[PDB]
Amino acid sequence: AGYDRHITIFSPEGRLYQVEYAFKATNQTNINSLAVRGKDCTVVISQKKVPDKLLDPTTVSYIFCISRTIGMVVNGPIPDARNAALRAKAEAAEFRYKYGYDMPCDVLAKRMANLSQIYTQRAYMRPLGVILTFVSVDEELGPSIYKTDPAGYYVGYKATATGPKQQEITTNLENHFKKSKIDHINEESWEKVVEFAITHMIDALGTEFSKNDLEVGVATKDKFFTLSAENIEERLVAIAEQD
Amino acid sequence: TSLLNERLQHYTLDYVSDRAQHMKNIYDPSSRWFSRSVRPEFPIEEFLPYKTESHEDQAKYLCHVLVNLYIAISSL
Amino acid sequence: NVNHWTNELKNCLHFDFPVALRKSLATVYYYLSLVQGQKVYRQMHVDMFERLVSLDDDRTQFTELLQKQGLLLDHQIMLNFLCEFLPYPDPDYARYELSSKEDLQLFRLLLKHAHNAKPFFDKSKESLLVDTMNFLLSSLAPSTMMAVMPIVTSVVPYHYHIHSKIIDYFPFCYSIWSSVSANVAIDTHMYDFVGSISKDVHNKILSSEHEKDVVGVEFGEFGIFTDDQMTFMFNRLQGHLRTDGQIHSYSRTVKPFVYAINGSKKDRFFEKLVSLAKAIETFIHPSNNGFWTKPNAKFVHAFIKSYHGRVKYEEDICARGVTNGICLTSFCHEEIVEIFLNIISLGSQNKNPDIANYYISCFAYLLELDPSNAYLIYDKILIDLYDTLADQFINSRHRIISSLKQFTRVIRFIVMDKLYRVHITNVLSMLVSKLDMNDTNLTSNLINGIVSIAAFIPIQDLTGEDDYISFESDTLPLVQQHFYHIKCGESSKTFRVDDELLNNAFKASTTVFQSMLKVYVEKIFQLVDVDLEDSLVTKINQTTMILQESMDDKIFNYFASLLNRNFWSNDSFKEKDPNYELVTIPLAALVRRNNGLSKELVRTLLFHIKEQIKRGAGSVRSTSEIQQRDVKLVLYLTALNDVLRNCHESLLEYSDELITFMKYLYDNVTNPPLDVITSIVIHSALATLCTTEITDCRLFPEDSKIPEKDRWGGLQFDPRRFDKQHLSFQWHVPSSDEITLSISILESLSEYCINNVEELMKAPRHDSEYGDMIQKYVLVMTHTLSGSSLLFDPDFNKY
Amino acid sequence: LDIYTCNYYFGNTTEEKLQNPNYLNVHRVRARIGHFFHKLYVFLSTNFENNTNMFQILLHGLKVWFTDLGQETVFNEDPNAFIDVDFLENVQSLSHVNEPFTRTNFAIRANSLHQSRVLLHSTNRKASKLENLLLVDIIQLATSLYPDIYKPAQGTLVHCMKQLVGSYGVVINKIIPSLEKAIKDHDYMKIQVILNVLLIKKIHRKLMTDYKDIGRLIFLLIECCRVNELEIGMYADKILTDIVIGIKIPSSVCVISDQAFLPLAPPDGTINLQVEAVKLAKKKKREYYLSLLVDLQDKLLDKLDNEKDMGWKIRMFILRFVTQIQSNLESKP
Repeated sequence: AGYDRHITIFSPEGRLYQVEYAFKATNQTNINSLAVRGKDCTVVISQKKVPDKLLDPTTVSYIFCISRTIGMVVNGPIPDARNAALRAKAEAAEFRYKYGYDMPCDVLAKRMANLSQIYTQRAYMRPLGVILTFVSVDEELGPSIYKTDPAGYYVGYKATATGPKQQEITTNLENHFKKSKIDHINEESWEKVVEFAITHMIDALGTEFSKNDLEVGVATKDKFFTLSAENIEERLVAIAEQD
Repeated sequence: TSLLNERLQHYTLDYVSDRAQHMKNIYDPSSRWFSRSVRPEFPIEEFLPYKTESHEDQAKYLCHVLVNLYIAISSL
Repeated sequence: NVNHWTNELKNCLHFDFPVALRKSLATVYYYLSLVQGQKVYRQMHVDMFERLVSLDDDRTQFTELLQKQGLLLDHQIMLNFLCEFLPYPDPDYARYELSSKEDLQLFRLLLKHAHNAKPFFDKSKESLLVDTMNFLLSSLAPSTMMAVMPIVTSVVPYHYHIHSKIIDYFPFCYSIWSSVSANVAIDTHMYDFVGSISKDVHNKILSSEHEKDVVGVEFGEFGIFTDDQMTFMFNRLQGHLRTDGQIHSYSRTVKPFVYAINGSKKDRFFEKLVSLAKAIETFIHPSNNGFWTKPNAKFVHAFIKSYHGRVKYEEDICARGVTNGICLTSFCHEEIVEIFLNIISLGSQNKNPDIANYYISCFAYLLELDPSNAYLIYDKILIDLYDTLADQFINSRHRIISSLKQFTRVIRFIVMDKLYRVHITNVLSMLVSKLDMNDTNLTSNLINGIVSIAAFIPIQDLTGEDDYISFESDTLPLVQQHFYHIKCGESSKTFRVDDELLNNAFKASTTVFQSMLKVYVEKIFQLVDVDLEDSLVTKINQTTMILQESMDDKIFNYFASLLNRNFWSNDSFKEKDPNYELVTIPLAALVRRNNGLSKELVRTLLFHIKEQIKRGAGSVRSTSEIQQRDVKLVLYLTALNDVLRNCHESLLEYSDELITFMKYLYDNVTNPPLDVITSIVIHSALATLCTTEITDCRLFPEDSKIPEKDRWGGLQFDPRRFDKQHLSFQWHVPSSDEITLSISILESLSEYCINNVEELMKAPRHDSEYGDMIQKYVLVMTHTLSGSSLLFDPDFNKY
Repeated sequence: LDIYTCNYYFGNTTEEKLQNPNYLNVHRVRARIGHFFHKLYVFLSTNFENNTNMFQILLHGLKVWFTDLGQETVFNEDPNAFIDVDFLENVQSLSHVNEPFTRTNFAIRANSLHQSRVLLHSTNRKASKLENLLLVDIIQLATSLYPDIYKPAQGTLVHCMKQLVGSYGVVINKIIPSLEKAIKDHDYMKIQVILNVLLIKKIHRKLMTDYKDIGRLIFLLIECCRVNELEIGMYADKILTDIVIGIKIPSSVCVISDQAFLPLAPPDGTINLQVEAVKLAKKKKREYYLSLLVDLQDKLLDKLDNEKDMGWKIRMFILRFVTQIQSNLESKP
């Protein structure tokens, strides 16, 4: 009867009800993220929220290392994020083996978006409640930022933001690439690009951060790594001593 | 002229020029201009923030209607 | 031309005119309807007649007054037509054949018209009755069955004479009936007859003239019916509900049974009705659906409409001195509830929601009879409801939605009985908090409850500062004790409480209104982001606007600083495409009631709109969609539209600051989907100056227009509900000052548009940010013509 | 004169209004807006023929300027900030119980009565020279070739014949001439559009009453029964077939009990000669009509007998002389 609301088929106005709902799930964690390009780096800041005093912060991560070169940050319930990360960590190991070069950021995204699409067209499987933000310093394109969503869509961003207060963060960035009229952040060392990414997020969220409320991922050529508890405090200390 | 006034007499529409006694008349069975047996508990037109048309004016119109309706029905 | 005037006449019935002229008008339309030989819009003429002879034109009955005023109509003309529908020999000429719509549809009209002019057949032509039957009867044969029967039921007048009465003809109906088995093609006429005739005898016996030449028609045990005649119709109705499902519109099929009850000799009848409920019992059960579940429902409703129907016609007559022992007693109302209570309770749980809304709607009809039994119903409905809010039905969907419908179709009545009313604050602040964001349906059925409680209750602090107060300590403890009592088998008659304690509970119960609206507003802003749509978006705005009008200034002035507060500081307009309606409109309805709130609300919408424009909103072009970086600017702009529209004369203060802001909004901001919005600002401000409308809707006026504070059930039953000092409506009437600013604007925006457009007639065909701007000025021009529409005169060109 | 009365501000037809500066001020402004809409229409059909978005916004600015006169009918029913009369009635009204309403309801009920007294005022009028100029424009638009334009214009010209007098006449005496043209100018999609017009409820209806013009029209829809190239001719057959099913005429003396008009017979002496005069004109108006059909009857049998072979829309004729050489109320066999 009224069961085009429960599976991935067409409503009478060409809508996929189940996908639109799937999107609504990506906020359910209540973490916000943003990503930026440098002259030759890429940066992803996500929030870390550890409410339970019984937790171990070190195990709480929405930032996944997918390959040597490629980083991914998810907005969405943890279970679904891992289902995606594990599948990417493996589509990219397979890619290297079959084809002989490291797997490139935008290709991994097209492949997860293609996947995210099948879910969108098959009755029996459900999409995932995640929005995967992929970063790297791809050997041909430079700093890359590619985002895929439960809809099956992917596209590449100068910078981007995702989650609950997504549009407050997004509109801050828009007003700083209208102003430098480019496609990136003209700073050499990634450190200053991380400071900038934290700055323009404090500005947009109207709250300060401590070394414990942030997760930072960084991509330079030949490496993608995450910043430790302390590697961030240093970044924060430097923001505070100029602002 | 007053050709109007003799048509009202046949249509029983020659109303008492004063509203006071007309609105008493209209509900009086033994009156010439009996119209309703029950007074509306909620007389909506009085709650309007302006003056409605004259009860006389209502009659002047209902007449041009009745007369023209008469012509209309008898011509075919 | 005929058809035109026949309409301007229709338009004239809205005021009054002499019964001596109705005598005339009716006569015109009776004979007019029956024309032959040309194109005729009959439906219209039969409708003039039917409205001229209306039997309830505001409690007045014009068929009585027209009988008394000497109206008499020819029956030969009517019967002569309805008889062309008989087999005319020589097929080459027969013009009318049933079966083929176009024909059956005329026949159904004549028949309807006749029913209308049945009472104006000469009561005095003694041999009009007998003559007419002795003719139709000889015409009856299998091939006529279909056209004769209906005729009889609508062209023969209910006469009653010394020698020949119409009930003389009954033994012949129970000759056809009782010879074929249940056949709706037949029965429907028999019930229509012996019923509209039983209704007649009853009507006539009371008050008026107990005669019509014969009070020689005795009532007794079973209406005008033999012992065996009644017995037969009972087993036939049982046949219908249990075996052959042969009935249509049941209102008609129930009459005979209702109007055969005799207040002083029921007993023998109720004995027959009870065994008919005990038969029917199983077929109503929620898990016995079949061909019958419709008939049983459409009947148990049709019967309790057509009983309450009668009662409220007799109680209108014992407001005329005349009891009559035929009348329905306090003890019939009792045994009616005894019968149909399990039956009604089973049906309301039925799997079909339509077939349930029938059984559920019967509670309201029974409660109006204020029977001694009243408690039995309030007892069920309140347990079923309190169980549901305590999630004891969580496994069963229907019980939850069902017992919320039971309770809604009965809220207005609970606000009265001085015991139950206590529960109503609790049950409300419980519904509000249980408003789900995932279950569209549960929410629609909760708003139903929430709006009904608000429609018949004043949101008011009724405490004289009495110290014991508080909701706990004083209300909750009692509510729980009543419920414990009710749950353990005991009823509310056995429930004893001090008139002191129960009035503490009631007054202390009116405190929670504040802490509960903070939770309703919260639940609204959560709903701004849901794919609930349309029907239910509206209904929710009714609940927010009704809740406002049932509010005293103490509470309202709180509600206002709570919309104001939450409208600005909110994290609630994210998701794609929001329902702004749910929050902008409830603001406008604050300004309706308190124009003073506008001076500052508007100036804050403008220094917040200029803010959003200045930081890039509506910078990025797109037809088709509203950009999500705009969503904020669009909120403030919808609010400004919805809230100017209800500003009225308070807009005179900041006149110049508006116009100059409107010109700013059109200089900047170009974007086809935003221009359909910004161009509405001009309308919502021209309409608000010169449109003549209401302004006050409060349940109770001023804060002080004291009927006292025994003022709950909104006067909905008190006869003072409509004396003029209560209904002291406010109304906005356009003053010479407003019309004058009204016009200042019209010419100032009218020029602004025509200039900026006569400018762009140095044509850039490319731009496309050109066709965007011309569309803009033509929309602003357009909405400048509307709203500002009340100042124009159709006729001006004649003069 | 006036029986509706709605607080028109400028006094209820007293021409308390004519002696009001504020009232010549107001209409002198709607005149400018009118003459400006034409200024813009000619400026667009000349500079921007290939645009739909522009012409839609203008066609709504005219649906307004022509209608929102006494009242407000577009925007009439958007949920606004008033409680709905129909909603509240459901909540409060029990049946068999006279108006058990709370104060809140009585107040909308009353507001609802004012608002209906406004809409009562018949806005129907005589075309205002400029109003005729804009109704001619609205036709060249419902006669345009873009469905994104001709479809709203047609819907917009219908809200405009509700508002003007014998405006149907203005429309036909523009259609037919510019359809006869679009046929000798060949396979035009302007023919496809003109046919779409002739199927509008309000027009297709007034067609079975236009005895003058339906002469010329049937012969045009016939020439049209050649898909020289399009959906035409399929539409011309549906239309010519729709036509056979309307029309006729009633001679027959309303078998009326003369008591259908007597009770309302005015004292007026023979100032009811008028009645026996009308009886006579509505009797040669009729006899002229009846002859126009016989003229059309014989002028077709011409194109059926004389046209060696037209093919199988040989059918319209027969399907029609039939509902005619056997109607009665006249009809000379």
